[PDB]
Amino acid sequence: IVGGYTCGANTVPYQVSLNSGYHFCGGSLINSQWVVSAAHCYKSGIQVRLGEDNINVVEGNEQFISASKSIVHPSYNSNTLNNDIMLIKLKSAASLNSRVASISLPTSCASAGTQCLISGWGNTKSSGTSYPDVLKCLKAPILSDSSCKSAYPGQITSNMFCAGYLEGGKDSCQGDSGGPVVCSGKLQGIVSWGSGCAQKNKPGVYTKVCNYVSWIKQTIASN
Ligand SMILES: [Ca+2]
Repeated sequence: IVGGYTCGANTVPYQVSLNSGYHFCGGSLINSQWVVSAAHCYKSGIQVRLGEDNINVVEGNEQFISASKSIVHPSYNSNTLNNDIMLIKLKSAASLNSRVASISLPTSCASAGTQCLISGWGNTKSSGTSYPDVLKCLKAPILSDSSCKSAYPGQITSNMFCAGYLEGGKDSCQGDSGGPVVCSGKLQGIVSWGSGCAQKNKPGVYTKVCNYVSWIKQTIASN
């Protein structure tokens, strides 16, 4: 997260870190056994880490649970990043509490102008590299489809939306991939892509979760 703030320990209780020897992506806990992340975060050997703040220190509220299976969206295209969504099932159910909690799926799509919370452990610089160890947060509005398409001609599908600031300076970044965009207590987006980070006229692009609720519910119900 570039141009954000330190969230505060366990203030984003649905935020997970995906770990394969090291943090490589974020995710969102949507019930006791399932995490939603980006399809481009797919790999084998995933451990889901819940209750994290400093991802380099065991602080006492963590739960570490290995994934039993990952399910990439059947229509995911890794070239265009269309349908950039994946489900991860935990080998055992997480113990839900005030610091480890699921986030609700949307009942309706969120509109341009809606304020959302984006979070993650990704790079905090737009040029160069600095990875925080504590969770970072950014409040950002959803942008209009027209401004999104104008920023990224030929690249924005009906399964994507832009959020952030056209002036630059505030954005998600590398390492935030797969993490949540939450608006009015609903998971509306997944950190997907962008051209660099926090660059003028290149806002963050996010997977439009409301298009996938039926797929998510049906997949969970049979897996
Ligand atoms: Ca920790």
